[PDB]
Parts: sequence; structure tokens; C-alpha cells
Amino acid sequence: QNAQRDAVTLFCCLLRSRLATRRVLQEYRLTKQAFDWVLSNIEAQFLRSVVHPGEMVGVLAAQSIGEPATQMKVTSGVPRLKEILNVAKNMKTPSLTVY
Amino acid sequence: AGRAALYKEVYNVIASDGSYVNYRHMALLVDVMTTQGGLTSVTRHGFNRSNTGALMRCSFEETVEILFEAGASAELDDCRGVSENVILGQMAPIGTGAFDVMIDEESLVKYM
Amino acid sequence: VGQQYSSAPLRTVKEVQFGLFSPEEVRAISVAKIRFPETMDETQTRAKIGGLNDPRLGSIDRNLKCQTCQEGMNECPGHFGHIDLAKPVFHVGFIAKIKKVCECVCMHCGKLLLDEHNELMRQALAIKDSKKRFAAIWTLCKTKMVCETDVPSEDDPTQLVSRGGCGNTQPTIRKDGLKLVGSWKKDPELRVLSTEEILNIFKHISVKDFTSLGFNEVFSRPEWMILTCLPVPPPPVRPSISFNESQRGEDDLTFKLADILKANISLETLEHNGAPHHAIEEAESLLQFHVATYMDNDIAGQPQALQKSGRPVKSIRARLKGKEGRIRGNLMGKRVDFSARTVISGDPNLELDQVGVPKSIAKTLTYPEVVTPYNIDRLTQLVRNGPNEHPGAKYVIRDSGDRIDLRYSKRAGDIQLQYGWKVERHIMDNDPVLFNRQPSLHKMSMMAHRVKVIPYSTFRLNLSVTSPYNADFDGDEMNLHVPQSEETRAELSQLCAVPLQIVSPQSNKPCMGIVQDTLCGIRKLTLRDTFIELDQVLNMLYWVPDWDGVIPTPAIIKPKPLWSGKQILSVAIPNGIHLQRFDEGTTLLSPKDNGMLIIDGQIIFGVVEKKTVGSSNGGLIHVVTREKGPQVCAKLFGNIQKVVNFWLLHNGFSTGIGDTIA
Amino acid sequence: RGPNLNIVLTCPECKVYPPKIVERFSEGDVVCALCGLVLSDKLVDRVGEASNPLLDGNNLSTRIGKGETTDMRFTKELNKAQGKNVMDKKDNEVQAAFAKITMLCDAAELPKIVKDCAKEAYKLCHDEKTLKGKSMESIMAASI
Amino acid sequence: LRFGEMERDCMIAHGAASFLKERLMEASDAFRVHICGICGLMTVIAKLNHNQFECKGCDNKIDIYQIHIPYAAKLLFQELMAMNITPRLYTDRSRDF
Amino acid sequence: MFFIKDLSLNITLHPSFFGPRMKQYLKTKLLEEVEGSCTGKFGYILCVLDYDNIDIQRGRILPTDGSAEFNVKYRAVVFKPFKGEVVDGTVVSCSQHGFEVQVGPMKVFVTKHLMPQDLTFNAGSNPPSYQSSEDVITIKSRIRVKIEGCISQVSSIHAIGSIKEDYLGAI
Amino acid sequence: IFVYQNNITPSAMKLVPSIPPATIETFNEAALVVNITHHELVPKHIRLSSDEKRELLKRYRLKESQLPRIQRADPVALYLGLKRGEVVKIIRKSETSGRYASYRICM
Amino acid sequence: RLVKALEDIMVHYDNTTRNSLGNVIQFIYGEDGMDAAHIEKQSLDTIGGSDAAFEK
Amino acid sequence: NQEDSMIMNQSSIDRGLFRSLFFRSYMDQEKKYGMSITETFEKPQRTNTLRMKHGTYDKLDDDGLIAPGVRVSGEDVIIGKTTPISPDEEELGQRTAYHSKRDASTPLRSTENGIVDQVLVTTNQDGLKFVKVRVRTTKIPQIGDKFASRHGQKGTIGITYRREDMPFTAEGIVPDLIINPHAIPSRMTVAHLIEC
Amino acid sequence: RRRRLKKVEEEENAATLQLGQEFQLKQINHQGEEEELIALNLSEARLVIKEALVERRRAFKRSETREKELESIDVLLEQTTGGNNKDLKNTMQYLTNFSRFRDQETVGAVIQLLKSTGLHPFEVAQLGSLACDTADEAKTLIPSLNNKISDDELERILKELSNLETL
Amino acid sequence: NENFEDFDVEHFSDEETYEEKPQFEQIRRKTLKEKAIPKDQRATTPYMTKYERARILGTRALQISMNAPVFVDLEGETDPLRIAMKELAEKKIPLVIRRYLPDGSFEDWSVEELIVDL
Ligand SMILES: [Mg+2]
Ligand SMILES: [Zn+2]
Ligand SMILES: [Zn+2]
Ligand SMILES: [Zn+2]
Ligand SMILES: [Zn+2]
Repeated sequence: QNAQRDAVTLFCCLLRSRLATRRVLQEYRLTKQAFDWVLSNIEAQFLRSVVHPGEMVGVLAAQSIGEPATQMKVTSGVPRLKEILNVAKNMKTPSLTVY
Repeated sequence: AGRAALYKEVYNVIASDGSYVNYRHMALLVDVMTTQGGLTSVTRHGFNRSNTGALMRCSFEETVEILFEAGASAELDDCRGVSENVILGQMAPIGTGAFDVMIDEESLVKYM
Repeated sequence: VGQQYSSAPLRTVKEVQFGLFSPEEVRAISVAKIRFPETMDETQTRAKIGGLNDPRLGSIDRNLKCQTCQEGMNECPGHFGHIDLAKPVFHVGFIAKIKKVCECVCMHCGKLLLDEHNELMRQALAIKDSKKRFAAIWTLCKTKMVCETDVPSEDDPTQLVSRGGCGNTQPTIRKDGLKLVGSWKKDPELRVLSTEEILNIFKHISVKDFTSLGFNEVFSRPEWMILTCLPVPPPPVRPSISFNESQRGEDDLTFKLADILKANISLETLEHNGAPHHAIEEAESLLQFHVATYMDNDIAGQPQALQKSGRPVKSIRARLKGKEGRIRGNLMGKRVDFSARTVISGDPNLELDQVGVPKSIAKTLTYPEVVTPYNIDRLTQLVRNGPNEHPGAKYVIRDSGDRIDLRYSKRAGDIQLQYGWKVERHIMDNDPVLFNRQPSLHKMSMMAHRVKVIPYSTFRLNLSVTSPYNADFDGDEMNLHVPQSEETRAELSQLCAVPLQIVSPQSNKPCMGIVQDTLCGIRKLTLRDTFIELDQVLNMLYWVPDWDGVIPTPAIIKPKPLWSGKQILSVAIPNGIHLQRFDEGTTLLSPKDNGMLIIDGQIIFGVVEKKTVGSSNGGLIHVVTREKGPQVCAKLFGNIQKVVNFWLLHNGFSTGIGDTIA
Repeated sequence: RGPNLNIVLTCPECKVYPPKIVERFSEGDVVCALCGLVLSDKLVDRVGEASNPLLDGNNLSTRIGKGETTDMRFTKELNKAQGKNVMDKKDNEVQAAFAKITMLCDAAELPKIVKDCAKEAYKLCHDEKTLKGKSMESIMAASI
Repeated sequence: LRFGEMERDCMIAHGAASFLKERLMEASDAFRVHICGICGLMTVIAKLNHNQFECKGCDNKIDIYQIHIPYAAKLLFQELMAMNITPRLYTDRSRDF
Repeated sequence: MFFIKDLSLNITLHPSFFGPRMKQYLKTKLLEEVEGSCTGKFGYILCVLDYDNIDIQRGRILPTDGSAEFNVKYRAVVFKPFKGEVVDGTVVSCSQHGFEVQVGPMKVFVTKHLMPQDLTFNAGSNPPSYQSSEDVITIKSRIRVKIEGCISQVSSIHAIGSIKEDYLGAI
Repeated sequence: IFVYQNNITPSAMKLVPSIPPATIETFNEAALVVNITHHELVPKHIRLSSDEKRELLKRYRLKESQLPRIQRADPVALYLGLKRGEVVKIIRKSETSGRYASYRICM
Repeated sequence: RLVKALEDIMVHYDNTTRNSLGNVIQFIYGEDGMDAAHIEKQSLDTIGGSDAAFEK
Repeated sequence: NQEDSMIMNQSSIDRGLFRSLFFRSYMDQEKKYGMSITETFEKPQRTNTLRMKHGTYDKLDDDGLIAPGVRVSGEDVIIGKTTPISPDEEELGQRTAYHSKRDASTPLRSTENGIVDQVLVTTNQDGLKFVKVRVRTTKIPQIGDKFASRHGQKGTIGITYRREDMPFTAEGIVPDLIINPHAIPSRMTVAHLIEC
Repeated sequence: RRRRLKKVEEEENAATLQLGQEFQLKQINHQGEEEELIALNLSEARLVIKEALVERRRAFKRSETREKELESIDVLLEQTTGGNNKDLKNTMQYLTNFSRFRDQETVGAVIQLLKSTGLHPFEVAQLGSLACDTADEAKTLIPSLNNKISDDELERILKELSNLETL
Repeated sequence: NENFEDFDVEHFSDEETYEEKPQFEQIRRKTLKEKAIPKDQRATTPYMTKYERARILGTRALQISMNAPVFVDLEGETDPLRIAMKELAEKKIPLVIRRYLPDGSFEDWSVEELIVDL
């Protein structure tokens, strides 16, 4: 339950930001049946939006990262991605950002 | 902090040309690269050294050497990976095959 | 004909245990012994008994049965042989590993140099995995050059306890090509270490010694690395090709096995009939080289085995590693049946989830639909139609597994279909097929379409799906795969279907969109200037298949009844879709007429461009597919493409040289 | 005599011997031309080296040559080891004779049919009791 | 047609498992081979007409199973057996997950 | 000899029998291929006890066939022979190779190398049988045989018997 | 904790392992000028009890080897003085969940 | 290379993102238990604006 | 015409626009393997030849070579070659003492057809007989044939319209070929416009 | 677990109480607990089969002179059993052709005199199976009775058994 | 063969690039009955996943294909997939799903009680 609240705290923050008392009663101007339908629809969409277990998210992530590399001072792009995935003690443009 | 810097660097590479990728794929990549306490490279001597079974380690590169090092050490392959079931042709434990279906009897007699 | 019934239980492989072969198990599971390097008989027409192509090991001819299992080609798995080597040889893929064991155990009494009386040994034994523990033991025992028969006590270094071991100094062992040599410590004498000495040392190694080294006591002992009984792969591993159905050219493994038999016979004759030690060493080196090049031709610092034609011998490692090996070329990626491939052309009058399949491809590809009471008449009619005219059928599989080809069967009369039989019919309309464009870098390019049979020679598909496929019709080809069961077809239609994949999990924006000139025409349809007359409005409303049937009231009532383009395009958009977007300087009044406002399934203001129907988040496509569903969004794709294509057909669009001059 | 090990493609329904058999190579089946029942499916229609066992017999040997990274001493040792092989001395001498016949015909710029016929004549006319005392040059000239 | 590596990976991404199984079994090579219960090897002499199975090296006629594997996998296992490496195939688990 | 054992069978029920009364169909299919079936693991399974309750688990739908694989656990009486066990029987057939004696479900062969030399075969008499100076062995005659060895296939068990041991033969 | 100035001799290093449960930890002055936890990249670390670790392994139905790992040479690990066999819970900032909780076992 | 490295990872029924051995990569997928296909870009109104704007 | 496709006038195709001749040559030789192991040009027959192909053999002549001008179809044999084998075998069921020869013919491609144009008999350096058969066919431009500009503007035929459907100017000139406008400025191909 | 492989073991022998890797003294029930191996003689197994058949008769219904009992069990077998029932008929014919005990009372008497011997179920089942009358014959028929049981004890057990049979 | 300048990438052919760069428990144990989690502490989602839905339609379509007794009243539908969709729509399908946990334990779920929202 602690991990579940930890997972949904950002969406709960968004829900409280949008469905506040002042914004509903002043800007949004819904009615009681409309508000209940909104609560039911938000609950239904969030329940249908959970990641379906058994989904092979690893190969999907690998494809979703490998595809934008195809479409394209310090080095960037394909050689920098090569230097990232193949971790090397030296790189083309070693840089430091001191604040 | 190494994982955070890795995620920031990969994000910089991805969005250098303006292409955008969702966070969760990047998080999965950097978490796999930092799941062993060190920056495990995606090379032949990186992720292919973990004892995840001989067949997935030999599917990527150096098949014969991995099969030698498995046969000397007598590694027991659990056959839960994707490539093991692909080689053996049986249904992989992914997607529709990530569960099993039985037939019910209480509901079946309950309907009629 | 299928495969004949067996009484064995049908199980799935749950675990795979690797290891090594003991010589006893090789001699036990073998069905024959190889004695002659020749393959053919003296009459050059039958398989030689005791040769490399003994019928007990298997067969590679369709008319020949196996001598052991008494079965044909499709059932025989092939049976292994054994060669009893005169002298033991080292396995080429373990020599350095053997060298590591040569730096771990003693070379005289076959025991570990340092036992548990050392703290470093005790902390090295605490390593759980086999590889790191063996590496630590090898790196820590390589500097120990004495057997250590007597060691100081662990609890206190005041008394000396005599542990196991002979106390002889361990010589430095180094590899020379395919052999191992050792130099003793000068108080240096260098000599070649014989393989049988290493085998005897490995046999002298106790169970706990290689258990600490990580070798399993049941499946992989170190002593089983020393090859003294060579397994012989069956003829299905090493087939004989035919060039014009008369030549009997053998595989490279047959050549290597013949060379191994020749070397073994030469070594046996030299041992029995007497030879100098130079000849014995040369013969055993030749046998070791033949075994090594049979196992791995690519050895650094070693010449390779060459064929008569001058090409290198394609060894086991070369057949296993690389791209076109067994693993990467026959297991991970393999040629499949029930597939097609041809060039592509766009067809804007097809639906989004529909692909146009040629009629010859439909006649060739087959799908087995079983005979049910629900489709007895349709399948009977398809059987009676024959394999010549689409729609038709090509095979009828009865319940015993026997299959009737429908050609060469019409003269025998029609076959009455019973329940449970299969009919391999042609692929008809609304048959889901997976559709592919290589390289297929992402999952949006492996997508399940519905067959529409078209009378030409190209795959035809909707123009919207050319963006996830990364396809343009400049000669590109795509592939089609047909499912072969109800489960497979059902999961293909319910998982990989075109409408289900409009939003891409790559970047949570719709990967498909109204693109190319249908994107251009929709800009010229919904301008402020564009008004459409009655005779064109009626056809633009009729082109929508899910048109609600009521004529929209014109935005220009009189002096002339004229509809605006936004009003006509709003018929393609289903009701209940509301979208709001503002560009720079965009208000509720719109002088530039940028932005976009869609209220109650009607376009209020704003031209439709790449920011509204294109492959971008916050557009019409994303809103419709997340509020109404995938099917409604696919129908939206079809309706908008139909309306915009018809309007640009009757309106026209061009570009020219004068468009590029100021 | 001996094991049969023969497979006959007989249709089990027509019971007509010999049956009319059609080998559909394109669709990869063996079918009965009377009833259309298949007999054997998944039929097999490069990877090795051509060797006709009529020109030189059932000789199966490979030489040793230089690879990508090759030590010369190991190659010399392996060539000397292959030299002192006593079982294939007859095969080695008939291969040397074939090499001399093809060189001597090839310096005569005669077609390949002459070399093939001379080689097969030398092979089928070797190891004969009535032909042992003649010099090898006469044997080669007669074969040519 | 080449149902290559990347096509297989995209099929993994879709979660279609029976499609992958029938591209890897029924569309190319569905080979039925018998294995022993004691040893995991496929060196089982199977006279199916006599309905008799006999495994050399174990001398058992009562503990033989049948499995469906691709012929490429069977060839890989047999050549590995020629490599003095034993890919023993067992039909039951031995260790907890 | 006769034992009472606990066995498990994997039954592939077809989807065609997926009716509301599928338990009766499963039970009938179980007793079709168990009664009289020979198994080298457990001997000849003859009859099934405890019919009022048979432990039927949850049936597994096969991943490519759709048929339900049930693991039915039952209790049954079996006849598993062992070498070194002496059994009575009756001779059902005879030949110059020897005679087949029926014990329970099994045809044990006593070969011509495994009787004492007094017994000789004759085919002139009807039926062709064995006779000695003290006893005869004919069809449907009581005898006692010692099982020297038995071979067990997956679906057939054959045993070799002898009568050379004293205090054997006809009772 | 012993904080030296320049270096440690190997002869003193080999006696750093001492009688348990007493432990010896050595840190350099130059390697400890700046608190690494005050950096933005390092998230919050909390060392868990044995009861909490057992509850974590029981509720997520894991094993000792199925958790993500942290090596016993990381500067945060030396900052918390971690040993083998204990799990630290890591609270970090997430751009899709605000706060995220992970667990790493020190190996 | 990336596909082979991330080949065996799948979200199980406990909403943990694990590989073939059962090793945890993430304790919940994407740190939120969320499919990528149902993600839209949304603005957080509270983080923007001033304190007076927040009070209004 | 989208994604670089082109709309082609079907009437222009019917009048010979880009219609072409396609010549494919097949080479077939004999060789002598020894005394009697040889192969021969003759028309095979069902009575005494093994492993006959299912294609029709009536197109041949007495010497086993098809006369020029004869129409050929899918996988129909154009060169008939036979070779002797060992008699009195037992294989495939249909083996007897009659089948003293087996077929070594070279059939046509399973999709290619056309008209045999020229059959040429000669001898190579070896003096052995070898033949060359040239099959000539038409390649009508249909949907899928790739057409190119002189500026890299390649593309297949999308569809073919007849004249009464395809647009026309006031002078009656119906174009031969309609190309997509969007292919011009993305590629910055101006020389196509200036060439036109 | 167990490193299963074809290890070294003796061959199956009924004289040395080696009945196989599965036919052990302690068997595992479906409930999971261990039980003694249930071995039967000829008469006891004939009873167990007969009440099994009449129990199947009772289950299906709700939804002395040798020849009359033979025709009764024949009609019972032909109405109860389905296909492939020749083997059960032939072995039950074997049982009734070699049965020595008719009712359950004498079978219970045999099992209660044989349970006090403290022997394996193998030997008590064989002693209930073999129609023996001599101690030396029992020694030469069952080799495991050597150095296991007294000769006079065998004599009184066999004479009580020989008293027990009727018809 | 052919000679074409139409550049066609060889696919699954990364080994060229590979050769370019080669140088750089507590709760459940054994097979006891603690694997079968009873209904009162099922920790899985009561919503049927799209993969579970896909295999349920596939398996029911295959059973109806092999002539299983259909539990719903058809309106003349013939395709097995649509009949399976109709059966799951009004919950007359008598199949159950074993949601497998990573540790080997499993939870049973009747599709009658599974909420079908997609
Ligand atoms: Mg292209
Ligand atoms: Zn065989
Ligand atoms: Zn020593
Ligand atoms: Zn027929
Ligand atoms: Zn075995």
C-alpha cells in the first residue's frame, strides 16, 4: 500500500490540482450527476490505463530507444550513444560543468 | 548518482536532435545498466556474463565459447527466457503465454 | 501424411542441463563402431557396414530406412557412433581451461596445491558462482610453484602439519599451438606434457577438488575434457548433397571424420607394429590437429584444414558462430511457410486495417478451416470449387491425418466433408494476416491487416499506415504471413491489429496520421475561401460509409446554397469529440484562422493541417482514439481519406517551376 | 539377401500396383494421381565438395594449407605427418599418376574428355596381374 | 521468407506467443523426437510400429517421453553432442523458481 | 503378483465432450484405457477401486490443440511380475519351443531350454504337447512355473518361466 | 572510523580486518571534503532492519539474489558503512510518479 | 545489441518489472505501473504562476 | 500516386508505351563421366524414364530441343536430357527393368512464359554438344513496375487509368503519366521542372 | 534436490526384496502420508476385484457352486465393463480357477494369522498364494524365507492354512 | 543472379557491424499446496488483461472450432471468433486463468468474475 501511494502520488497531485473546489465551482461549473460521472470516468480510465502484466516492456523499450538513433562542441548522436552503451574509460569530448 | 547521470546523458543524446522518447523506456534501460551495482556495458563482455542461461548468452555473440563455458561448468538452464523457448519452439512465457488456462467445472455445471 | 502416433507422453522441455560426455556413456549410447574411413561399399551402390555412412547411424535417402529404428526420413533422428582413439587428445575449446587446471592442481599426484589451511583459499571458497571462484583460484594458485606437502598450521604458525601432496615443484606450463609444454624450475628442463599424463592426473583428482573448481561431479568432470572416445554425429547432421541427382559429394564433416579415421588407423598401426617416439609424437599431433580442426578450423597461430577446391573446411564452430549459423540463422530467424512477398502501391479506397492481396497469392496461400456444422455448406462449396478458381480450396485433411490434394482428385468424385476434418481453403476476405516490412526496427511495423482480394500483382494498403511501416512505393517490398490456427488468428486480430496500434508506446503520440497529399488537400478543403456546391456536396456526403444520412444544413443558405469545407469534413468526425488548440495570436476570433476548435463533432474554426490530423499529440487522431476507441479512429481515418481524396480529385492540385521563382 | 531397407510409395486406398505417383515439387508433396491422397510430405529437393566415386574411387582426404594466422613449422610438421601415411600409399601413387596424366595431356592441350577417359581407363586398368612388368610411361601412353 | 531476428523481437513486443510458436514450429519444422527420462538425450531407439522404445545407456523401456522441437534445434543438439557437449532435455523442474 | 497401488493418468479429453456431464465422459474414457491395459511402470492394471470418489484435478487446455489434459489420480489393483516369484497357472498353447502358461493377465513362456530332459514334444497326438516318463503337459492343465525373468515395454510385459526347479509342475 | 592524511601502508592495511564485531573503516581527508549526500543526483538512502528486510522479501516474494545490487565500494555505501547482506531502501525523485522507492542489497 | 540486452524483461502479475531469472529491475513499471500508450502531456497548474496567482 | 507512385495512362500502355521485349537464355551441355556414364539430348517418355517432371513434354522434337516459334508456358520443359542409371532397382514403387534412364531435363521457370525465339546447337572447347535456347516474351507495364525520371524520381505504378477517366487539357492531350507534386520540393529537384 | 542419472544399483530380484525403484515398502498416498505396501494373495485379490465390480454395479444402478458364480461374474463383466475387457475376464477366470478361499471371513482369518508374523507383504502374499504343504517346499519356492522364519513356525502356519480351505 | 544499384539492406545482418567492433524461498517451496493461493488474498488485478483476453478468445474460438457445446444462443453467427466474443461478452464461458507469480505460486480466476472493461 505504501508503494501504491508512492506510485499514484503524482497523479493524485494532478487530480487535486484540476479537481479543486474553487476551480470546479467557479470555472468548471459542473452539476452533481456530471461530477459523479467525471469521478467514474477518471476511475475507469485510470483502471484501464494500468500496464497490462505480461507485456514485454524490455524489448519495447529497446526498440523505442534504438529507433530515434536511426532518424538523425561536445559530441552527440550515434557516436555518443556508442560511447554510452559501450562504457569506456576515455571519450571523445570529456567535459565538466562547474556551477 | 551514476544511474541518474546515465539517464541524463542518454536523454541528452536522444533529444539532441529533438526526438522525444517516453521516460519509462529510458528508465528501464538505465536500470538494466545499473542493476548489478556497476555500469554494465551492452557488449559481449557485459550483460552476457550474468548467469541467465546459456542459450540467451549464446544467442547474441560468441555462441561456441559460451556453450563451452556452460558445458564445462554444467550450467542448468531454467528455460524461462524468451530465446530458450524460441529455440525449443515451445510457447514462451510472454504475453498470452504468461499464464495457463484450465477448464472449470463448478461454473460449467452452474450454467446448465 | 503427418507423423505416426506414439505412446510416449507429450511433454514440454522445462530445464536444459549442459555438461560433458563420459567415454562410457558414449560407448553405451552408440549403435555402431566406425572402423573404415570409406563411406561407400566395394560395389559403390550400398552403404558400407562400419563406415562413416552406416545405416545403423541413420539414412539421408527418402527410399532408405534406418537400420536401427526401422523408420523413414521424417521420423528418424539419426543415431550416434563412437571412435575408440589409440591415444587421448585435448579438446581444442578447453585447452586454455585445461591450462588453468594445469595451474590449479599438481602435475605429479593430482591434488590441489593449497588446501583449506590458507586464509586466502578459505575466502576464495566463499565465492558462490563457479566462474569467479575458479578465476580467483586460478589467479591465486598460478604463483604457487610447489605442491606444499607440509604447511604451517592455520590456528598458529608455530607447528608444521603434513597435508596431502608429494612436495614436487610445479613446472611452468605454457601452450604451443595445440599442445602443452612444461618447464621445470632450475635449481630449465622443458618437456612436452603427454595427454595421457593429463588424463591420469585428472582421474587422480578427487571429487571435492573439482567441486571447489566448480565442475559438477555428475554431469561435467574435468577428466571428460580429455577426448579418448570421439562421438560420431549421425548422417542427418552431415548430409550428402547432389548436384545433378548423380553426384555423391559429401559434407565437410564427412571429410574431417575420414581424416580422423585415417589418423587413428595410422596411430594404431604405428603403436602395434612399433615406431620411434618421433613418429608416435607426430602421429598423435596429427590426430590432435584433425580433431581440433574438426571442432574449430579458426585457430590463432595454427594452419587451417583446406579442401580440394582450395576453400577452408567449414568446421563446427564456423557452422555455429556468425550470422548464418544454427542459432542466428536457423533458430532465431528461420524461413517460414504460408508467407508471401511483393512490391507495394497505395490504395486510398481501402480501409486503414485492410490490405489488398493479389488473387494468385490468395490462391497459393492456404488456411485450414475445420469442418463444423456452422460452415458445412461453405466448406463443401469451396471444396467443390477446386484449387483453380478463387475462392477455393487446395487440400482436405481427414481426421486420421491423411491429406487429399484436390487436384488429381476430381475424377474420383466429390468428397463428403464430415465433422472434424480440415479444409485448406484459400484466404478469403476479412481474414487476418500479419504484415511486415523489413528491417522492422519497431513493433509498429509488424501489424495485422484484413485481406481484400484485388485483381493485380501488388500489395495494396492504406496510405496512413505508410508512416509506421517506414514505407514508400519506390520499389519497396513487404511480406505477408498467414496464421494457421484459430488461436493464432484470434490473437493476431485482437493484439496486432491495425486500429489497436494507432498510438505508439515509443513516444505516447499517434504513430499513424493523415499524411502526404491527403494532409495537403485537407488544408485546401477547410480554408475560409473554400465553398462547395450541391452537386459536389452530395457526393462528398455519400463517400462516407458511416454517414448519418441527414443532409447538413448549408453554411450559406441564400443567395446560393453552399456548404463550407469545414462543415463537410465535420461529417467524417464522429459526434462527441471536442478539441481545443491555440497557436500564437489565436483568439475566439481568428483573423489568421489558425488554431483548431471542434465542438460536438463539428469543426468550429481553424484550418486542418499537420498539427491537427498529423502524427502529433493533442491532435484529432489521439483524442478520438483515446475517447471513442480504436475502431472509431480507424473508421475516421477511412472517412477523412475518402472525403479529402474525392475533393482533391474534383478540385485538383499541382506544383511547377513557377512555384519556385520570386 | 541382407536387410531390405526399401520404402515403396504405395497408395493405401487405391491398392493399385504400381501406383501413379506425382511428385509435386512446387508444393513439396508426393501424391497419388488417382485419388489425390498425399503419400510423403516435407520432401527435400552447396555445403560440401563434389567428388565422383568413379574417377578416383571412394578416397576421402583433405590437405593442410596456410590460414589467416599460420606458423610455418606446424605446417611443415603436419605435411611431413601426412607424408608418412602407409594406408593410402596406393591412393597416393594413383593420385600422382592421375596428376602426371592430366599434366601430360594438358601440355598437349587436348580436351577434358580425353583427360577424364584416360583417368577412368587408368583406374579401371590398375592393379592387374597381367599388367605389372611394363614401364609406367607405356601405361600412361596406352591410357591416353 | 526471412522471419528473422528483428521480426521475432517485434513479435515478442506484441505479446503474441502462439503466433511465434507457429512461426517457429508449424510453418518451418515441427519435429517429433523421443527423449529418455533418465538421460536427457534424444538417443532413443523408437520402433513405433512395434510400439517399443529402448534407450541405450539407461536400459529403460518405461520412461520415454516425446517432445516437439524445431529440426534446427534438434540439429543443434546433435552437433553439440558431436562436440562432446551434452544438452540433456528434461521434462520436469528440478529447482524452485 | 497382485498389488493395490495409487496411480495417475494424463487424459487428453477432446473438446467435443465438453458437455455439462463431462465428468461421466472423463470417467468412462479413464476406464476405457485402464482396465486390461499393460504398463511396464506398474504392471497390468486390471480393475479400479474407490469409484464413488476419484480425485480429478483441474484439466489443462493444450497450447495448440484446445483439448483438456486432466491429471486423474486413482487407486487400482495391478499385477506386476518379478523375477524370482513362483506362480501357478494353466497352459494355453504348446509348441516344440515350449509352452505358454497363463498366469492372471500374462502369458509366461517356458522355453525348451528350461524344462528337464524327460519332457519331449510330439505333434502326432492331438493336441501337440509335451510328455515325459512321469507326467504330461497339455492344454488347460494345471502347472507351477518360476519366473526367471521378465521384460517390460511401455505397453507390453513378457515373462520367461521355468519348471526345472523341484516341487514344481502339475499339482 | 580512522581518518588519515595522505595514504595507508599495506602493512597497516592487512591488519584492518580485526576481531568481530569490531570494525575498522578508513577515510581520506581529501575524499571527504564534500558531503556526497548533499548532491542533487544522490537520492535518499535508508538502511532497513532485519524485520523490514524479511517483510520486503516476503511481500515481494523475492530471494536474496533477486534484488538489485549495490557494491561494497560505492561512496554512498561507505558513507552508510554498509556490509554484505543488508538492503537499503532508496527514495528518489521521479518525473512520472513524483517519488519512487527502490531497494538494493549490498553485495 | 539493445534488443538482445533487454530481451527477457517483462512485467509480471505483481506489477514488478523482472527478467528471466526473476531479478527485479524496477519494483513497478516506469516507477508508476503505467502503460506508455495511455500517456498524454498535461500541464500542472499549481507549479506555475506566482503565490498571489496560487491564492487567486 | 502517393509515396512516389505514378498514375499511368492505360491507353498509352495499350499503344506500346514502355512495352518491352525480354530475352532469357538457357544453356545446356553434356559431359562424359567415363565409359558409359553419359547424358543425351532426346525426348523422354513415360515408359522407360524415371523421375519425370509433371510438365508437358510434347513441345520437344526428336533431338529433344524445342523448335523456335513454339509458345511455352509455366514450368514446361524446353530442353530434354536423359541419363542412364543402374537397372533393376527398388525405389518409389514405380521402379522396374524398363526404367533404365532418368530425366535430366531443364524446364522453364515456373512463372516465366513467352515464345521460343532461337535454339542454337554447337560445341564448346571440349567438343561436346551444348545448346542455347532463347525465350522471348513481352513485359507490358502493369502495376508495380518501377519507372524513373532522369533525376532520381523513381516510383512504381500506383494504378492505370484509361483515357476517359484520366484528366485532359482543352487541346485533348491526355498525359501519359501523372506524378505526385509532393515528390518535387522535398527532394529539391528543380531540373525535372526545367527539363519538362 | 537429487542429481538423477543411471547410477550403480543391483538388478530387480524378488528373492532379495528388491522390487524396483517404485515398488517399495513405504508408498506415498494422494494425501501425501506414507503407508505400507498393499500386497494381496490370490483369494484376497479375487475378493477385492469382486466387491469392486459389485460396487460399480451399485454405482451404475442408482443413476457355493462354481458354475453359477462363474455365470454371475460373466454377466456382471459383460454388463459393467466396456471395450478391451478380455484381459480382466481372463485374469478373473484365473483367480476363480486358483482361488482357495470363498468368503471374506476366511480371508480375514488368513490376514490376521499372517499379520502376526511380522514379515514383508511380499512373503505373506506369496504364502497366501502358494498352495504349499512342506517346509522345505516353502524354502525352495520363496528364497527369502531362508534365515527369516522358523521351520516349525512354517509348519504350523501351513497346517492352519491347509485346515482353512474349503472346496 | 542480378546487378542492381537499387540499394537493398540485408536484414538481420548486424554481424558485419559486430565484426567491425569486436574489441572493447520463504513462502513457497517444492511442489506443496502453498502455490495455490485461495480466493481471499488474491493480489492480482481483477481486470482481464489484453493478453488474457486474446488467449481466452483464441482458446474458446478453437474449442468452438472443434465442436464444443456452445453455451449462448446464436443469432446465426458462423465464425468461431465472433461466437467466442459473444460468449465472453455475456459471461457464459467456463474457463479459468492461472495468473502465474514469478516465484512459482499462482492465483486462479474465473473469467465470469473477471471484469471485461476493454
Ligand atoms: Mg522505399
Ligand atoms: Zn533411425
Ligand atoms: Zn603433488
Ligand atoms: Zn490413391
Ligand atoms: Zn536414457
